[PDB]
Amino acid sequence: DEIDAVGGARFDDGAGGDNEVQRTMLELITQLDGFDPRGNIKVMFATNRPNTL
Amino acid sequence: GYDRHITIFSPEGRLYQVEYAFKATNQTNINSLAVRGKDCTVVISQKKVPDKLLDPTTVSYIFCISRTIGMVVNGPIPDARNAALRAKAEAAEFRYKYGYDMPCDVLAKRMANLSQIYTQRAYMRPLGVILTFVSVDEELGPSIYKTDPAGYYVGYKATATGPKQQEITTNLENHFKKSKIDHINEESWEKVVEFAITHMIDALGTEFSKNDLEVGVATKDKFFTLSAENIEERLVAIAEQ
Amino acid sequence: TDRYSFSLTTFSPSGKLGQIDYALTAVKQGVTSLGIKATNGVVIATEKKSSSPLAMSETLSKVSLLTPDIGAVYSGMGPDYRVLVDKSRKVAHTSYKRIYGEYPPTKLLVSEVAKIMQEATQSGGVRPFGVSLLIAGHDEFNGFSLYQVDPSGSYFPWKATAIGKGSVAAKTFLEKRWNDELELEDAIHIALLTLKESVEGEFNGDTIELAIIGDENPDLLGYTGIPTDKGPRFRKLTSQEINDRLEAL
Amino acid sequence: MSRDAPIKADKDYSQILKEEFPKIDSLAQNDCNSALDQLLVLEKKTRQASDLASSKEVLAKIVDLLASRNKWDDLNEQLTLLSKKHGQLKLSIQYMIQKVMEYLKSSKSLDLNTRISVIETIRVVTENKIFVEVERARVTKDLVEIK
Amino acid sequence: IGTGYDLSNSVFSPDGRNFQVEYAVKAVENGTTSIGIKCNDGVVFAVEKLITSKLLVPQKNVKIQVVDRHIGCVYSGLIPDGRHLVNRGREEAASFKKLYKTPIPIPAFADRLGQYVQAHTLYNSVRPFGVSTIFGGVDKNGAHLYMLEPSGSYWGYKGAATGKGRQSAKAELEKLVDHHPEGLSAREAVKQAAKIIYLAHEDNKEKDFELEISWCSLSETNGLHKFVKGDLLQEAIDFAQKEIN
Amino acid sequence: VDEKPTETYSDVGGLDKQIEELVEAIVLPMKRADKFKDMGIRAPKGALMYGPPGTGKTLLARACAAQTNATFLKLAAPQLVQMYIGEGAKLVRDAFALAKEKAPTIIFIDELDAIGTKRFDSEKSGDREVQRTMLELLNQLDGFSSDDRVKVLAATNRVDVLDPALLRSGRLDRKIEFPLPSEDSRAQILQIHSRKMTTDDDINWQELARS
Amino acid sequence: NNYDGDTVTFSPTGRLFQVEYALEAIKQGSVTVGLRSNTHAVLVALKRNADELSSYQKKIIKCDEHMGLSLAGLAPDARVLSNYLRQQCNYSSLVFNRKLAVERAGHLLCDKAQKNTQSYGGRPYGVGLLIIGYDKSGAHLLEFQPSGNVTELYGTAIGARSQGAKTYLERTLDTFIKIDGNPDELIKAGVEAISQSLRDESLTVDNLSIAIVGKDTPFTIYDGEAVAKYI
Amino acid sequence: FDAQTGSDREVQRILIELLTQMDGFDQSTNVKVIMATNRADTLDPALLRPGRLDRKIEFPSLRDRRERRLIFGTIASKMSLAPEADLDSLIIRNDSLSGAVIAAIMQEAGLRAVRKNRYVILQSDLEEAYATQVKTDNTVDKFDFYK
Amino acid sequence: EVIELPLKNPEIFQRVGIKPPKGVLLYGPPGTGKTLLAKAVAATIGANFIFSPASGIVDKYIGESARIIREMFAYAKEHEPCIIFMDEVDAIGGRRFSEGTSADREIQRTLMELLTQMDGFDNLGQTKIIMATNRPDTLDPALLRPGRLDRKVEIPLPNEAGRLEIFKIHTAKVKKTGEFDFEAAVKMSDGFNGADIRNCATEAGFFAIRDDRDHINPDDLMKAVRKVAEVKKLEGTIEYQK
Ligand SMILES: Nc1ncnc2c1ncn2[C@@H]1O[C@H](COP(=O)(O)OP(=O)(O)OP(=O)(O)O)[C@@H](O)[C@H]1O
Ligand SMILES: Nc1ncnc2c1ncn2[C@@H]1O[C@H](COP(=O)(O)OP(=O)(O)OP(=O)(O)O)[C@@H](O)[C@H]1O
Ligand SMILES: [Mg+2]
Ligand SMILES: [Mg+2]
Repeated sequence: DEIDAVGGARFDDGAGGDNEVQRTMLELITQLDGFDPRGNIKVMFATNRPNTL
Repeated sequence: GYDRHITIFSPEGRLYQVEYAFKATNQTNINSLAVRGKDCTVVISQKKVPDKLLDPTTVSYIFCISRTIGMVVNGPIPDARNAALRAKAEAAEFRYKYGYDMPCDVLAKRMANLSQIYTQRAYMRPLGVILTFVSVDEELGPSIYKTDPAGYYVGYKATATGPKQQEITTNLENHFKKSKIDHINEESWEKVVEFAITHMIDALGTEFSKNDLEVGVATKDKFFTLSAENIEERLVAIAEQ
Repeated sequence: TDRYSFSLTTFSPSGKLGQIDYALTAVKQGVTSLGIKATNGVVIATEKKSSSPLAMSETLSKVSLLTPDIGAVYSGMGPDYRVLVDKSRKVAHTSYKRIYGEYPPTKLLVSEVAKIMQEATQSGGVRPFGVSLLIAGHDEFNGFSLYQVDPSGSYFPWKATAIGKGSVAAKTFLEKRWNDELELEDAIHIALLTLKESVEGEFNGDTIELAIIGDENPDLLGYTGIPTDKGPRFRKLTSQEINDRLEAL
Repeated sequence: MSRDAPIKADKDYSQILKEEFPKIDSLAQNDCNSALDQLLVLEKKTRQASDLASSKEVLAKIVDLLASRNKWDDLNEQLTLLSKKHGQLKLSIQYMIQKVMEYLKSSKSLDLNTRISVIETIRVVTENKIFVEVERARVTKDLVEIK
Repeated sequence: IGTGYDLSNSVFSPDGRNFQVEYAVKAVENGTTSIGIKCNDGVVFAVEKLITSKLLVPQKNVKIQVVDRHIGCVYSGLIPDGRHLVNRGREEAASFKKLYKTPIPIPAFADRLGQYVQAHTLYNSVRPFGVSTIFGGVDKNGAHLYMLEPSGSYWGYKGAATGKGRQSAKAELEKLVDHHPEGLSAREAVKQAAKIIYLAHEDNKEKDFELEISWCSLSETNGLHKFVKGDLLQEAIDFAQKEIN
Repeated sequence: VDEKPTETYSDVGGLDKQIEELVEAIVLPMKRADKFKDMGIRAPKGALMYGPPGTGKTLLARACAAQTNATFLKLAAPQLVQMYIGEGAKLVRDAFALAKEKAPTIIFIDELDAIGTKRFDSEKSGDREVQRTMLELLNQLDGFSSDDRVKVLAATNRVDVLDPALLRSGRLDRKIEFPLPSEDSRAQILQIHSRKMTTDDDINWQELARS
Repeated sequence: NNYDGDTVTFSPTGRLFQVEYALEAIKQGSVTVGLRSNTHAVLVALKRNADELSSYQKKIIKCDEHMGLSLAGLAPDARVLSNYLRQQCNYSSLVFNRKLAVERAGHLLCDKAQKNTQSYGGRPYGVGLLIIGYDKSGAHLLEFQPSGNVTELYGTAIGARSQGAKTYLERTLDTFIKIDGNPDELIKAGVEAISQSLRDESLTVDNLSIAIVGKDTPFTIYDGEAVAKYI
Repeated sequence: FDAQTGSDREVQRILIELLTQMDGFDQSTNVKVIMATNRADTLDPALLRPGRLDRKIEFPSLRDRRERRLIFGTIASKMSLAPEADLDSLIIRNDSLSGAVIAAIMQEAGLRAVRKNRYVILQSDLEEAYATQVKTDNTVDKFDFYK
Repeated sequence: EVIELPLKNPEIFQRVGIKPPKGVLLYGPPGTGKTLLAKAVAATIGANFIFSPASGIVDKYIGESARIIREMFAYAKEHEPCIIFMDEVDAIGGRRFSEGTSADREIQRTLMELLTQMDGFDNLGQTKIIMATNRPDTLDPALLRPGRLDRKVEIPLPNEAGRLEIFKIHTAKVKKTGEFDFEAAVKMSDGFNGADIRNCATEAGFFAIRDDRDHINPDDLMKAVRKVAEVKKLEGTIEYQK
């Protein structure tokens, strides 16, 4: 549910970087295709903005 | 969020947009060293030519803007030709409306104003080039004026440009301290070409062959560029020094 | 093309005009300059500054003549001064030397260059100029007068003031040393003394550009024999002449 | 310094110049500066071995100069000039210069000449502190003896 | 660092670079191979023109357009954008022809286009061109050959190349200039343009192609730009087959 | 590795040139390790695969696993980052230490934006947890460690955002670009998925490729 | 992402996206099929009503006394460019007494669409025309892409399900070029071409709009009961 | 303090423990803890209130010209200097230069002397060496359009 | 001047009456050989050579991480002369922060020790530290500080001379037909660094796997220089140094 949090598009900014938000997002991505077949797991995303994704 | 994206001021009083131009100038890696002789001005510069397939005659960074005014360009070559075109054009116009050939002093201030306006627009990109205008004037003698993307300029006893120019500035400064005379002296222009080439070989810690040099000298009532054939006769003249 | 017809000076939300505020930061970054108003002259003063010693100071200018009776000296950005000096000479001829045939009074010319200021605190595609000028002069009915034209576009008449990075310390020195009779020669001793405490680099008659708006010199007139006209009142001091008055501290 | 061309050959070339040494001697009589040019033109070769080989010849002319009583000045100026350019190596020259000092001793020149000559030689090794240092104390004790 | 720096082009990025214009070199990267061999007596342009379907009409599309009577202009990248750059230089050239009544020099013409592409990079309101051109011809001062980058950069050339197969082309033109560093014939150079289009077709060996060749030469064409057609074009074709065998 | 499903090179449909460029840098220095020693050149230290998402850079690695039959150390770049101080770094050194043993090796890293970039210097925060685990990655690619029996296969769909020290030929020698399918290659793709479900021969593959 | 808002902003993929977007206006559009022989060109368009009470919208605009164009995009966009083509066809008859070449008319069209896509505050024109005509080198079929790009083909389509139409043309490719002088046969070969771009909509005497131009036939639009022989 | 990690909790305990017993150390013959930090915006103000740390010493990275000449002068008396060198040419160049950078500068000049093979530090060495370890141009570098 | 000499003779430094230098900071754009330069001098000098990644001395454990670092110098003193070599000191020599997290504040505890270990009241005899960094700009101001580290060697991109030398070092080793193309290649290869050169030899060599030639053509060299050049420019340029 609601991945406006943890879904921000990756950018470089020189303040600190978007590192904490994207750390979580990139973990996710790799386990939605594996480097091996994933099991029976259907995933529902629900968002208010598909533009922050 | 928009203060470093058009040429308006920042909370600091600085213009970062204007500043980025100064960080674009030194990305071409082309050095220049320019000294005022006794009755000439000599400017020597590198001519990097990367690939085999470039025709080397065409690669240049010495532009003839008048009979008396040459202009030596450090920074990207698109910005170079647009500053060069605007210069030739203004030189013609001056001749037209005032009846004598344009003196350098005036071209220096004229390209400066155009630089100034370019940082007080919002739709004009400041040209990122440092141009050095070398001349021999009949009222103010041999001069060097260096303009820059902001719109400041000052005269020079000598000046250098490029990313290794901190080094070149050091050699020339020592030279004019020790001697205690503001300009280099030697009567013949040919030999100011020799002194000038030594100071680039010492400073950069590199030797130069004929295709790596491209030399412009403004003497009296004429600007020429030395052919690469004639530049070797100078490279030999350093072997007897 | 041009589509920039919207002002980039806009009201800030707790009040004030943000660009003009910022631009005044850029004034206080630059060199230090001062002016002292006597009873028979005004002196103006500035320090030269270069990239290296390889620059010449001889061809450099920072004090300019706008009319022979009215000079200017700035503290702030070099580029902005350079164009704004030229626009000042231009409006001074075009709007009083073609209309009333002569150079304009100091009050009037000041008022025109504040309106040049004003039309880059406004209009599209422009930011404020980043200088503050002293425009000192002499007219025939308001006497010697010193003004400060600023990035806001206001003017203030002054009797002695300073602008630039050492402005805060300079004016306190000048508040306590001011007096209601000064001669122009006595004015000079104040201005040099103050400008010596704001320099920490080298001090010479070649690195302090000093100008007087004294009294009339017919040796700069260029000609003799019309007694109706009286030569440049403006007179920039050569390096040799300044150096004696430096020793005189 | 070092080069991959004038190792063996140029050592043999200095041996050719030595058969041409009497021509150089005869030329030295007419103008000393004319004779001197050939030995200097040889010392423009970078290589330690050939450097040692060449300079013998320069010291051999420096006996001619020392023999004459108005040519003794010339060698002082030359050695000034040798330090100042670069020499051609900084190993070579410092040894050769001692041989000059040696010659100063055994020449038995006018007292007037000897005094000036030792001052000109010491002026050169004033700021320096390598091999030179040891030498310097060796000619200064001898200069101090005259005074 | 600040966010921005890619939405316009009269921004500079914090490293003094562009964007759009750096992005514009990638628009040019998807283009068709196009080479130019500078021979002593003129220029030979040759261009791979893909037959992308079997429904195209063969030998009725061209990407080699003549400007005046003696300057060929040949482009790769965005093809509509590329015709507009040639179109500007037909107006510019025509203006020159009226004012001074001589065919515009190759160094004069180079100067005229160059400014034009540079001018579009100075505003935030005009899109920088995403084409690279190779153009040259024969004028009174000899033959010259120019490549004009999308950045508004151009230089002299002895061989130039653009598109996808620019990697193989650049490498194959070094060889031809080391065979003949003392110059080569314009008759001959037709056949070499053929050979270096077929070796550069190996990034693009998925499909099939029509080779179009043109030349402007002083000694066979009298210094007027014409198309290589008829029997001569089929000899060059047969040449290329035998080489790639 | 526990054997990742064989795709062969009939399920890496199209993109021939990339398979060619990849096997030269990774598969030949294993098998033909003798021929480069003879040529006196050194083998790569790695390949980088970059392009737009969905072009089967992850596919090509999965293939490569099945084909070389050596130890393939699967790695996901946010797994490496660890909240205990420098235990993220312990993970770098051990994984690579492990690769010395099980040699010859291939480490396949998925993502590289979780070892992020090096540009932070501002007083307020920074994240210097990310930087440290990245700078440890570079010290294993250096000359004192093994690199002649450890290849690193790196795959990412951003390449701009990266710091230059991961980059340069000699940390990641190869810079392989993946484009999107050509007209003919789209056709090749469609026909290799369709073997898994039912078809009829009315289906003209060509029409679909054009679309 | 943020690259899609304007017509000036490249784009990391070498593209500009907005022109890409305008090319999808052609895809959501209805089909028209062109095919030509060596003597007659045919545009076979399928007209589209909204509802039952609705009329059908003209898809073939006669542009001149020897030119006709057909839209497959925005109806307002098609009206702008059609005037511009008439204007330049009439400026050629007036000044040089010359029937405007078909090959030249694709280049005139070309540059009107480029100059609004390079400019700020403009847009691309999201309509593709198939332009037939018979000039001095014979029959021509031009496909105008909203990209600005002009290509000359022996038979093409644009629309929705259009690919299915290119295939009918692709098979029947070596046949139709060789039938000349017999406009009956080309027309039928083009009706069958556009029928493989159906999906329960059919063709009738109010769907099918044919127009031809010949060597021996000036520009004729058949509609009504004049497309009732040629289903 | 984050005040949830053990690393931080252990420093919390130390910081209270030092501070408490600093008050215990009161009214003793001992002079309380002297402590230094090159930073000063990072310190808790609980130390910096009266009755703990009392005397706050300031050290500038600015020096006036009379006070500058003295630092170069003591370090240079420990080394050897040519009678052909002077230290008043050295201090005008900078308007801002902290006392340790003077030390390193003096080192550089004497390091350079080993290269040239010099006992003394001649002013030539000294000047070249001076310009090395200066740097720090980022507002005068190419940014003279603020003056 | 710093590393060989006071080991051999500190009598030289004593003449002048000046202290011997200790502490070298090497900084450069990547692939300039800064790690390489130190690796080479470790086998030559013949003192004990501690090799230390700066990012493997930081533990989880609370100030164990500092315990290691003190020992490292205490080992050094006892094996003197010795050399401590730290690679990539951006890791624990970072900027000051003190608005970070717990992880970054940990770094302050190890850095603060290492700063005092270098100069305190404890003096170092012949213990010499060569640190290497990819940017001197994001190192701590207290570390960087003049006198903390002494000689500040810039490692530049190889000059017009240097390029030829580097190309020759990697090409002598290979089998080849005889390559006289360096006269072209150095000219072409401007804006490169040492690592990319070393890669051009490898790249030329991969064209010869395709030709099945057991010698690298000088033709293969022209291609290599281009293959390296294009990819490099595109994907990101390299750092600039203050
Ligand atoms: N060229 C291809 N041939 C066959 N299948 C392909 C091809 N490209 C991609 N695929 C299929 O598409 C699927 C999804 O793509 P995959 O996740 O592998 O892509 P990637 O570009 O490495 O991505 P990311 O950077 O987003 O992790 C693959 O698992 C594979 O089945
Ligand atoms: N200065 C040089 N002269 C000769 N070879 C060099 C030079 N610089 C680099 N090379 C070659 O390139 C190789 C790779 O460079 P290396 O990994 O040592 O670089 P670095 O600049 O220390 O790296 P990093 O930035 O990752 O710490 C060397 O092992 C050597 O073969
Ligand atoms: Mg992923
Ligand atoms: Mg390292």
